[PDB]
Amino acid sequence: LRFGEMERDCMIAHGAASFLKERLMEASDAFRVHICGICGLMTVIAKLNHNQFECKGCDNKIDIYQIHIPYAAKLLFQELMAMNIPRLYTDRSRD
Amino acid sequence: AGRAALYKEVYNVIASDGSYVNYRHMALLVDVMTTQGGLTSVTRHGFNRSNTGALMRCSFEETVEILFEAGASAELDDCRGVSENVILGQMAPIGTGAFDVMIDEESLVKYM
Amino acid sequence: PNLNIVLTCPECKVYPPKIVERFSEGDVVCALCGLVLSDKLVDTRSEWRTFNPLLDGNNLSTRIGKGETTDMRFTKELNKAQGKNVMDKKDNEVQAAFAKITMLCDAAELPKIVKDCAKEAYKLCHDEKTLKGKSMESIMA
Amino acid sequence: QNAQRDAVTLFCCLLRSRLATRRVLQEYRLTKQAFDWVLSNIEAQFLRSVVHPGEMVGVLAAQSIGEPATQMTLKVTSGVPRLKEILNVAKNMKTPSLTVY
Amino acid sequence: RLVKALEDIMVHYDNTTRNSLGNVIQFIYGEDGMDAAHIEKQSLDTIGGSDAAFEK
Amino acid sequence: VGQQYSSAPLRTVKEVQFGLFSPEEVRAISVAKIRFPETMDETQTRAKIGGLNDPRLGSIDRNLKCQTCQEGMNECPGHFGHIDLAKPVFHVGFIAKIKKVCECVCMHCGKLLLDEHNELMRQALAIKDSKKRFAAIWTLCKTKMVCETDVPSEDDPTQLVSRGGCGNTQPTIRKDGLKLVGSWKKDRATGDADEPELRVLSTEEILNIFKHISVKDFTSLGFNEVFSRPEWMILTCLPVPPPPVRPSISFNESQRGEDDLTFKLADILKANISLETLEHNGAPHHAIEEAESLLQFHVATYMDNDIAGQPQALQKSGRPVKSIRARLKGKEGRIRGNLMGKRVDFSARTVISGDPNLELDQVGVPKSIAKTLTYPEVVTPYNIDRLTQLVRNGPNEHPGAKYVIRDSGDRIDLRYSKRAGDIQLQYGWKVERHIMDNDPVLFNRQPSLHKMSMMAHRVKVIPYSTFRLNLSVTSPYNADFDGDEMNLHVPQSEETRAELSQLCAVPLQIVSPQSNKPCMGIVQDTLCGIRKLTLRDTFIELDQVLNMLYWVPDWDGVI
Amino acid sequence: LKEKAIPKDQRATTPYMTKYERARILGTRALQISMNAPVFVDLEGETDPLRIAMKELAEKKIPLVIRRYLPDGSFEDWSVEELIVDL
Amino acid sequence: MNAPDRFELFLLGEGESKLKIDPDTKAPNAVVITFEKEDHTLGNLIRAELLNDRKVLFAA
Amino acid sequence: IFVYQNNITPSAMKLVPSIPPATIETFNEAALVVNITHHELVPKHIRLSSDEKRELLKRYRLKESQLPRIQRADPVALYLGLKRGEVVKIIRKSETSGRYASYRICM
Amino acid sequence: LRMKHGTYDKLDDDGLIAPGVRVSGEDVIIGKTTPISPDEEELGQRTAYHSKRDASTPLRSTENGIVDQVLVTTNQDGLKFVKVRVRTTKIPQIGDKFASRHGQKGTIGITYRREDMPFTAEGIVPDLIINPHAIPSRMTVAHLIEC
Amino acid sequence: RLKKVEEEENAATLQLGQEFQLKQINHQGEEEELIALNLSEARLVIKEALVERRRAFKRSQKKETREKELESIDVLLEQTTGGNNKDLKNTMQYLTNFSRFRDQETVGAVIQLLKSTGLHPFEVAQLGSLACDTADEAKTLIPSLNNKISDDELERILKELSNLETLY
Amino acid sequence: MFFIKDLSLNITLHPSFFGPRMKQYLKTKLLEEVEGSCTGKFGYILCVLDYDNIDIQRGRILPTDGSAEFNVKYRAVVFKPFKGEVVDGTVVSCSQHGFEVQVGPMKVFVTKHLMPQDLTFNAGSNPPSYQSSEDVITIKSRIRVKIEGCISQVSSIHAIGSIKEDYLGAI
Ligand SMILES: [Mg+2]
Ligand SMILES: [Zn+2]
Ligand SMILES: [Zn+2]
Ligand SMILES: [Zn+2]
Ligand SMILES: [Zn+2]
Repeated sequence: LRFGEMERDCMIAHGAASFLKERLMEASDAFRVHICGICGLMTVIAKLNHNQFECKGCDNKIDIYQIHIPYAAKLLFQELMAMNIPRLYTDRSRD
Repeated sequence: AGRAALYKEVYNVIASDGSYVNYRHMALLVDVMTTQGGLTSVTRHGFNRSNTGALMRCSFEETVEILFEAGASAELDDCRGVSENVILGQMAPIGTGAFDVMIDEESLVKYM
Repeated sequence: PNLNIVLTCPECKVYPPKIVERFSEGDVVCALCGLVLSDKLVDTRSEWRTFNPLLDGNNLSTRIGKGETTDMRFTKELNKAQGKNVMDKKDNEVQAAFAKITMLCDAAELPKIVKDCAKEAYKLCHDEKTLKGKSMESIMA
Repeated sequence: QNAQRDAVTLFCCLLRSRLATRRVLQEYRLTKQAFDWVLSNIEAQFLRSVVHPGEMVGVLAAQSIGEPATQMTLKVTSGVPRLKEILNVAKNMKTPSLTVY
Repeated sequence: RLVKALEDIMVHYDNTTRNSLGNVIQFIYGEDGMDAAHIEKQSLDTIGGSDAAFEK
Repeated sequence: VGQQYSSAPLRTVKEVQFGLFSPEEVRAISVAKIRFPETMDETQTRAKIGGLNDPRLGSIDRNLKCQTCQEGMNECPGHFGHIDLAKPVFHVGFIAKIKKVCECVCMHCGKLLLDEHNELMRQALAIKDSKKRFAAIWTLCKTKMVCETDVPSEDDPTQLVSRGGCGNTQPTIRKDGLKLVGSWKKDRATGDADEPELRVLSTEEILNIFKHISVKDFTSLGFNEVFSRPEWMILTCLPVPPPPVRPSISFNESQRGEDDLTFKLADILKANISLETLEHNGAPHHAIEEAESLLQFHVATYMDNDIAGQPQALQKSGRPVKSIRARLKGKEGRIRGNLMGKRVDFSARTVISGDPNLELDQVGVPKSIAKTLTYPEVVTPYNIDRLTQLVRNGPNEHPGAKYVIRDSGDRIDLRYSKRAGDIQLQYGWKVERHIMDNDPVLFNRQPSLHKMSMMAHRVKVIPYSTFRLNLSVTSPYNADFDGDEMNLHVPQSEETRAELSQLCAVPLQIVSPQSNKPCMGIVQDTLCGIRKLTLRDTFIELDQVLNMLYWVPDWDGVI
Repeated sequence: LKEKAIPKDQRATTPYMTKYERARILGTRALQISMNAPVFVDLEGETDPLRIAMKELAEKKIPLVIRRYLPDGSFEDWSVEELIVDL
Repeated sequence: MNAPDRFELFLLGEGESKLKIDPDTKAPNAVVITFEKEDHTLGNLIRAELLNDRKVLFAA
Repeated sequence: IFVYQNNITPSAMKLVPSIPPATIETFNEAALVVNITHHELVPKHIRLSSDEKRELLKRYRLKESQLPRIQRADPVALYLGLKRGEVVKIIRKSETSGRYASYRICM
Repeated sequence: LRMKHGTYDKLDDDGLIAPGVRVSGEDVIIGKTTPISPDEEELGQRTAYHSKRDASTPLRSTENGIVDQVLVTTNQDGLKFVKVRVRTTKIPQIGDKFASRHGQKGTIGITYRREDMPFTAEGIVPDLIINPHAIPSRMTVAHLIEC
Repeated sequence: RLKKVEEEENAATLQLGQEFQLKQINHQGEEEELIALNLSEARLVIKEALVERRRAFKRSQKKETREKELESIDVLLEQTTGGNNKDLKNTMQYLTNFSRFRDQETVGAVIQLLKSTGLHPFEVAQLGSLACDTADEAKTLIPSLNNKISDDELERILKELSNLETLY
Repeated sequence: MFFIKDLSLNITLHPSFFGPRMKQYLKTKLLEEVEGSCTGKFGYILCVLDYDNIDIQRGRILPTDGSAEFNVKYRAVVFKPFKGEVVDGTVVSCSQHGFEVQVGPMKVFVTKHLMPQDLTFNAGSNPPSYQSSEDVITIKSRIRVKIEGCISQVSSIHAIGSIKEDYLGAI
């Protein structure tokens, strides 16, 4: 089925934020990745048979996180980089 | 006086027929349209060219141009916005999201 | 290396496993065991229902004409500037012979099958010293 | 303190107008008991009537203005185009009238 | 357009009507802090009448 | 599946930061060195040539490769490759900004025209949001097409103090096509010097002079040196996206029908090698200009095909090639159609009819729909027997299950499941089962406009496939039974079920927040009947009043 | 920096627990009772986790506390016992 | 697939009784009965004649 | 306070921003023939001392940019003569509470 | 290879179905096989499992009719070209939509038999009953006049 | 942020790493100097922590002879924790194998001396973890120490440390 | 070498463990997921300090799961494998192209090129002994090895070393 903008809006108006998130992950994409904790990019090679998380270019084997994301958003970042553009910093750095 | 006249005008238009909406909604619309020191039409550019999150601002059909501007100016997006939290898939700090749920070892001890 | 994956139920293992596809669920199940194997299958018929590279070869064909959201003078400029790489490839000769045999076959009101078979016949040899010219009439005919 | 006092002026004025003592004794004939009851009910209801913090007033307002703009109609401009102009200014006139007293 | 322009406005626990950046739109919400529902068209009983009728 | 558990710290995204790529950044993060314009079927079968399509990047299907990082398909996110261009080329997303900034700076010196000595631009530098400062600088430096070494005299009483680097003159740049021409009037002949140098400015010299700008100057112009540099703003080394961005559609009759973006990239690499061979061999300097123009044209086309209407640049067939802007534009291009709204799961769609035997929070659902839909439950001590019985039922009669989920990421399908009576259904598991009665569920009518029309309901399963709802709730949905259709949305967890029941349920939404009067009511038939019944001139006898009293459900038993 | 929080006194936020955290705490308690966590009041044959949570709230024993975010970043805290549940 | 046909319209209770004999808890000596595979063509008759009897107090 | 009959040549107004901290203000009689504040749509405006402004910021926990703005070239701003960084409390006759307070920043 | 579970038994030796038999939702009706070559069609990258890559056409997943009037004849250029036809009975149900000649569209709510349909003195039990409120606001006088 | 390479080797010419540098801040806001340790000091404090946590568990269910001590703390370790700490067995074997003092009081006297000298912490911790009595030979071992310290001062500290420590 | 610092950890707790006595339960979990562990930032994590008055005091319930997250601050002892100075390790296993020295917790290896070419290595030894004067590989085998560099990776620690120096290999 379709869950369009207006449906999203009136869900916002209810305020059932956890339902909205549930409908935007589990009913759909729900993809996992790993991001570089220094680049803020998604280039992390993750040999999951060996727990290895090298990030070439960054050249670290430590600062790695896994996040959860819509797959379409993953895609949108992929072609945004293909447009030569999006660091994804895992926490605050402004306060 | 500008926003008072504007509120008078919008009330006149929407109360020519099909009245009425409550006052507070209309007042909120007037205020968010006038809270910059000057009148700001809700266009593709008017409210859109504020110092506001690039993701919600590219949710409004000037998409690649405004993303190029954001990439060139290299600015940071705070992700306190609902659209940002949606397209990043986290639960927005909204309604039920507007707080946190914290365990309490003390009350847990006190209620054996 | 060969990078290859064969599905195998890790709890039955009795064969190359007798499994089935539940296409309406996008899942594959060990039919003897009943445990799901992998999920979120990808479509295999709606992609065809949505809508010749082999005859034209490895190089990719391009029918380029004029559009609608541009001026007629700019379409003429497009037609004049689109002819800058008609000599690097031998594909120019390939679609030249293709156009020629298109003219000949459809002048002989032949079926599309016959047209494609002649395309294949030219594409198969297409360049040899055994060809050796012959005014292109011998080889096309 | 000042904001809280100035935020309930209308409501307390109305309350005073209703519960003027001549009025309550002459019209309504309360008891002491029922008087305490009506005081407690007013207080409890009013405190149940405040805005719950943490909800999307802007979206609520936007929808509440948007939907009765759909069932609205179409000398002087009016209707849909006038609303579009005044919501989308666009400093164009089409009726630049001004009343003079 | 309108619902896109007024998305992120939130009443906060400080009873201010803020945007995403915390810019204040209303100071107290709606000039009263009163809800959207619990409102009736009840009447003020001091405006009307004569001066004499009022003091009567 | 268990999604192949990893010990990386799961955290959330809080900040996102934009910018550009330095060419060393893209060359560092790239994996492949794509050089062969042909992609697939090297001999001509499979395991494609080491050009496009995974030597060492995203695989196609059922092959582990992903540059030997082994996440099958559905966990490898793709891995970037890159190519190298012979010449630097522009960016259609930055053409006008390049024009503005090349107006702004003096070439051959690489410094700002105005330097902290006009008080007007002094305060223009002082004022900053982020870019109104830049626009003010740009509009103050339109003039003075000569660069200077010593302008300022009135900074002092009259002392003329030198700051500048070059006394050279600037052109007046005319933006045209996909390139930039200059015109140096320069007014320094023996006469008036009416000789504008109509010279097309090289991308190479723009790159060099952009490399010759100060950090200081970046901050004035609104560039962040660690994220945004004007010499990064010219394309030199170009990333490619892995096939998960641009999948071969695998045409599903016999062929592949391989897709648009890869066609365009094959074009790019073909024009690249043509240009470099033409350069490396005998270059007669009259093919160079159009060859590089074609290269820049095609990379511009690949970036965008929605440009000022001098080209159109279509492929086979007459449908023009869609570029990334066309892929991301409004109305279902990846943002309004895949992020802000999307397809979902766990939903249903039928037509509706009235029923005066359902109270408002109830909805009637066909047994077929409740057999298709489901909802997981976690096995507790409390529900162990009921779930055991409901598994034992099997997936064909209605109050039964469809899937069982063990503690690890397992799903044993109950359909095949010849040990169906043999599962003992241990604790901590998930049993995924049909819709029972009075489960909460969400309800929709397109087009939703206001706070209603997403209302929750309890579910009573009914036969005879169609939906079924009370007549009073009709007008908030704004839906007569002329053939309208609703939508269902089954929640999937305890939090979402709870918040759905405690907010979106109908009975706590009687008063409309939008207009402070209730939006419900009773309607046509019962309204007419209730006026008919409430008249002084009518009466009821004993048997009728007994049946009516028994029809009232909470009737206390006193007549 | 300066502890970003508040003493339990002079908490200037309403003492009336409102609907959004009503729903949230009911959902959370429902989920723990779903995953065989220890219940904190007796049962009477009811098996629904949500109703269990509803009664457990009704006589006020929830082992949770709540954190409200003021717009700056400083936060108050409250114990779900010390709220009042009227709506 | 599990939408009922007209077999269940009148065929008496399969693995089931014909009627339930459940006591009300709201008035003295009241009992509700649930017949099934029947309808008005029964029910109206029983109610009317039982009401015609004088010793009863309520029948609907 | 300087009042001109008609136009001012820029040479006679380029050096208006001279001699800080002394400030020079310009006015047309046409702009001064009618008192602006006596119009009934204009609410009451009052000025904030720097102390109570700082108190306001510490109470509502804002930081100095989240207030609604007001132009320097505004008529009421020019009537009051205030400059950058000042706060004007605004008292207007609301309709849901009668009397309602608000503040602006002259930025 | 990867052929469906359509239980191909309804077909015959010439790869077609016969007219007059019944078909359920998932029964295949047409059998197709890949003639490629070059794929190393029964000697490589597949077992035997001879050369299928089956391109069979199942019936639409819901309806269930009876196969009627199957014909085959060559196409324009000469191939083997097949058309089948299937026939279904469609009894009215709840959700079906009827209309008058006056724009009174609507659907069936529920159904009744005669013994609780209302009935007139001559025993003319009606076919269908629509609500009176569709009369005044729709202003549809001519419907009444027609009746 | 700039990818911040910062190549750095660890040596004793005040060539110390960033990740463990000297001046940190503790979580209550007080300044946190680097704690570098001696081998014999570590040998003492593992025993101190072990006896402290053992007596902590004695209260929990209520409410220096190396050959005995290694196996005793081993059986104390698999009393509660697991047997996977074979490398930790290797570590306290290393500590009892090469720690410069078996007894606590010599270590305490050395630290009481060093708290008055005010030497460089990581330098003197490396010296204490080393077990040698020859200053010039130590300077030949580590040219970082050879460049840093004068041999006369090195031996004048090394002998008044060497007479105290238990020779091996 | 071994280090002492205050350090922070990041721990989930399943909602089934919400019993009345969880503080010491978390202390136990801290014990068997701090003691006997390796990382890259802090290396081999040996043991904990400051068992009393530990810092947890508060925890948040995760949104999508009933897991409760806790933040733990604690003093501890770890190991920091340096590079470029001498350790007198012991060797347990050997290869054909060099011995593998177990200096305490890790296993540092010395390549057959990293041993000095004038060391008189005899391959006919059990284990293959790269001895010249006294550094015969035994069960004890106190060999003065200098770490080349302990290369840091994901949490599996590896190091390299050599004995091409006077009194390197020699005690
Ligand atoms: Mg923003
Ligand atoms: Zn990186
Ligand atoms: Zn199996
Ligand atoms: Zn991969
Ligand atoms: Zn210059």
